[PDB]
Amino acid sequence: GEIAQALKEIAKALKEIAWALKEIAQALKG
Amino acid sequence: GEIAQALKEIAKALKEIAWALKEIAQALKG
Amino acid sequence: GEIAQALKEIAKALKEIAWALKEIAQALKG
Amino acid sequence: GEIAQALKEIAKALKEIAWALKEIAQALK
Amino acid sequence: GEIAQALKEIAKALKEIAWALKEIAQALKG
Amino acid sequence: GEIAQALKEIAKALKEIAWALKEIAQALKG
Amino acid sequence: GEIAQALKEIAKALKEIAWALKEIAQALK
Repeated sequence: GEIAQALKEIAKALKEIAWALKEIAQALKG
Repeated sequence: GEIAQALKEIAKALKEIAWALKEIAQALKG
Repeated sequence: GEIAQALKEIAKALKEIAWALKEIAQALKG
Repeated sequence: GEIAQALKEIAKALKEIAWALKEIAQALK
Repeated sequence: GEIAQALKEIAKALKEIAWALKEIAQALKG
Repeated sequence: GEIAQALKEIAKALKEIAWALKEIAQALKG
Repeated sequence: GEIAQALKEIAKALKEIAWALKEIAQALK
């Protein structure tokens, strides 16, 4: 359903946030 | 649906957060 | 609808968080 | 509605998070 | 209602995130 | 209900985010 | 339910965010 799909898009965007934070982790380690 | 669309706007805003975090990682690199 | 409108407030708030993160990025450059 | 007003409480806490992030930026100068 | 109460729990958890971010700011100050 | 319970899981996850942020603050203090 | 399962996916992504932040803490150590 459309509400379920939109929520899934929210979860995907949150994963993108996790990845960007890992990029920050690596930047600090560099 | 309006609830679905609103949720999709939340997903989009979360993507902007992930981008902002990339700018932070970039500021750290250089 | 009030539920949709409240969700849009949440998206707006998340955008403000994105802009604040960019302020963090800017401060790290400087 | 109780559900809408709870969502508004969520929006308000998110604004508090944005302000805290601004405080971090300020700390960094 | 149980759904509204759960949303209130989310709001409270987010407040805790704000406080932890304030802690980070304090740490950066000195 | 399953929706209320899932929202509570989200609240719990947000609390883990707050704690991780406190870890970041601790690391910054040495 | 599909709505509940999607919200559970949101919870798991948030946990991934908590873990990424832990890695940032470790990096700062």
